[PDB]
Amino acid sequence: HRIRITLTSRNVKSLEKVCADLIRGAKEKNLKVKGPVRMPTKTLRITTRKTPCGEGSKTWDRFQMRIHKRLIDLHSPSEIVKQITSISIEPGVEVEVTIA
Amino acid sequence: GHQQLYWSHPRKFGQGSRSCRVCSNRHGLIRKYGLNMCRQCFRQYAKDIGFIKLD
Amino acid sequence: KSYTTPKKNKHKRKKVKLAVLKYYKVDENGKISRLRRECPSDECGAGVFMASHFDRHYCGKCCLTYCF
Amino acid sequence: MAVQISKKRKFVADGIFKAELNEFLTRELAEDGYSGVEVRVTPTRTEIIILATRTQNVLGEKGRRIRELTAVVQKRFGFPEGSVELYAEKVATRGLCAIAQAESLRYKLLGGLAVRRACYGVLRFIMESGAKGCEVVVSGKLRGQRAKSMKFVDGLMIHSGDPVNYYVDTA
Amino acid sequence: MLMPKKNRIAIYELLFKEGVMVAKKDVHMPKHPELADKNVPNLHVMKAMQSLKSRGYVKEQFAWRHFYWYLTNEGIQYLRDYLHLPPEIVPATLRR
RNA sequence: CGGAAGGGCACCACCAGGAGUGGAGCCUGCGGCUUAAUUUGACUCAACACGGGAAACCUCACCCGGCCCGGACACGGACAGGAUUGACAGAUUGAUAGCUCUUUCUCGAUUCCGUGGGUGGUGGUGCAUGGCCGUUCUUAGUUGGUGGAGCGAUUUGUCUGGUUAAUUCCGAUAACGAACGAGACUCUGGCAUGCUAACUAGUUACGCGACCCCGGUCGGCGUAACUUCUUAGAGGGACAAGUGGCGUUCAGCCACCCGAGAUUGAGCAAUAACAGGUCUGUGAUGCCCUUAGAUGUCCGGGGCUGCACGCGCGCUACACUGACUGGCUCAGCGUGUGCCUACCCUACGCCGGCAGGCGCGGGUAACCCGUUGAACCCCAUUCGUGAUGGGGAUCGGGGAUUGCAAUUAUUCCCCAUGAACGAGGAAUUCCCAGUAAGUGCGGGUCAUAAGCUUGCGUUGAUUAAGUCCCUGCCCUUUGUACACA
Repeated sequence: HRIRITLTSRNVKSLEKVCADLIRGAKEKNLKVKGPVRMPTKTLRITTRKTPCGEGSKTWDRFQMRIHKRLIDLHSPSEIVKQITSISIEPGVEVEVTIA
Repeated sequence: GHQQLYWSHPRKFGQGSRSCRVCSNRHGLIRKYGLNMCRQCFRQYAKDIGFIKLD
Repeated sequence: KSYTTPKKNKHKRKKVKLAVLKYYKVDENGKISRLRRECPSDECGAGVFMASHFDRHYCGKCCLTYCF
Repeated sequence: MAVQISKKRKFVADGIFKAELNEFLTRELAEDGYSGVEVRVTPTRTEIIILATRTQNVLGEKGRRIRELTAVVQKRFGFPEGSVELYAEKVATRGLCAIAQAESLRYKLLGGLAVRRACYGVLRFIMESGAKGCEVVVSGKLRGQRAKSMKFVDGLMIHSGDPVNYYVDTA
Repeated sequence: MLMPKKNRIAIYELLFKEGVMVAKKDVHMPKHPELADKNVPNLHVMKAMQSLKSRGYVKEQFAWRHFYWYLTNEGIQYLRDYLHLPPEIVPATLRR
């Protein structure tokens, strides 16, 4: 009954639109909903030299990937979860649902 | 024979085991987060794998 | 380019015309004589023959040395 | 899952999966108007859609080539049988797709047309397609051994700042 | 080019049931990722389907590490003469 | 372009300074030398801890050697009475490479022998090129259409003046309408007890437990409210907005109140150009060269580190502001079990001084490391100006880890040896706010691995709010016998 849903997406507004969409979908069925827990993000720092050879001035890149994760807790069996999670999903968001 | 001297060198460690997955060179390899690809090929595909130069 | 040390030639493989004719000796009766041995190896029961070297017998491809 | 790698390695491996496919279809479907791919992640179903200009020319002999492209993903990436499927979809306003026009200019140069005359023929098509401006540069050696750089530019076209990442497309 | 006949008639059969098959560009590899059941050394098989191209029965494509062998319409009839298979059976990409 | 003039600007310039280098040791790269090879690219800014190049093999492109075709394909034979493959032995050898000499077994149209031919090349050519990067140029500059001028190259717009970091605007005006760039825009920082939310984050209360004399503490234990401390999302907030002055009173500028900010930092960045660098990044490549006794593949060893000398970036000291011995007490960026991949980060409990060795678990990661018990800092001894307990170069002996392999000491630990160096000449580098400087911690290269580099965090200032004096940059005028300027 204590089901965890993991919301990971690279885009900020692709994750933000689906994190509130599951709130709208679940509140129609009117069960116990926990709020979306905002946990600190992970950013991917890569710094490489711009010149393909070793000639010229020393300049460096700043290549980044910020990844965000949101956790929403549901107090429901898996029948309700399997219905809503198939509606309005976009490939930028990777959704992991844990029954336990 | 000839099979005993062709790939008898141990290549389970070091910089000779790893090479780029596009250029197959042994320099500038980004082993970080298991890209296993050189820095030079990292650039033209940086948008493709997904890094953005944000700051 | 030019080299000082002479090269190494290719090994001459001993091509034998009618090479199977020496394994058996034909007899006018209803029998066949096998001068060579029969290898007890698992991969080859009794058909594959073995080398008759100058020093001792040996079965070639199976890499199994036998001594008298 | 089996090896259960971290989420740091999960999104890194997805990017290389996208990047290797992007190198692949550029080298194989450029003659029939390849314009990009898009993955649709679903449980046990991996839908990847080939956004192509000429949808007629990519399906081939009764959809043989699309079925050929399915078997490539099955074997190189080790996906289970029936787990990944491919579709070809039409690209709206294909004149505004630079990678679709880059191979169009590439084949006009390769067909034997003049360097200049191939360049004008694309440019009045893309303003006919509704573009505010463009920049076309052909490098290399022209009319001799010495290298010359062409620059035949018209219209509104910016370079600097944030908007260049989504207001222009470069091939 | 003496990788023995036990290793041949499988890979044309392998190239028949799927018209295209993959291979990691790596000479020093005893096996295949796709064909992990048989020994089938990688370096000899690299010389197998390039000889298919050498008369012109197969195409070639590359993705950073990988030889891709798309069978041409000439290649089906070569497989019918070499393997003596009936003309009714078709590759999986020719069936829908 | 001017050692011509007038304006404006810059710590890759100065002023006033700070830390330094050059002075000593050591590390690293280059030149030179030498070697079989000490592979090579790069030589003012814009080469010299730069090719992410911290080379035992590989990397390696070099040398000494030794094997193989991985010469596909098309064509002439040779061929199943066999075209042709591997093989344990004796010497060969570096390897038990059938690689070769003797000597036979073995596979079976695949093959081998010649010609075209293709492949391979870290072979040459960046003064043939693609692509990428750097520099001109961090400056504010650059261009079209129409109209005007001149036969014309060209010019007006793109400006006399004011203002600005800005071709930033105001204002004039044979110029007008416009376009790139700057600005604008993206990320970060900072202020909101206002909104959303948290049992992988905590706070407050209840009830205990332990201790001390009702109260106090506990990373000791379970509960209900909350986001003040933890996180990230939507909004807000700052605009020269208000005031006093300067200014055509326009553009705008200075000061002050109020307010977390009355200039945070970085990204992006225009036209044209170098014959700048990269073919040794490529299954990017034109052309030239080799291709079977190969400039192709692979294996053993060496080398790229070699040392009369010079130079460049750096680390450690020359001490008492300190060295040593104890005790005390604080961080944030991050990262961590691999498609091939054979290799992760660590709690806790034992053995050994230590390097390290052995057991169990946790963590695919707000969960475990971790509350990251960091240096620095603070307190208390010894030393006593002594090349001294500064300093740790050189060097001897021993013990451990990774690796198939450490000798030319791979690294780590213990004892011992204890050099120069007493604040560094000519000359030269960087910087004005959490900045410099001091100091440690993450990531890269890593099997073994930071004197480098990339970020983070701690302690934390002196000086200056100006200038063209030098070095240079942007306009206007002027002159030229320069135009590869």
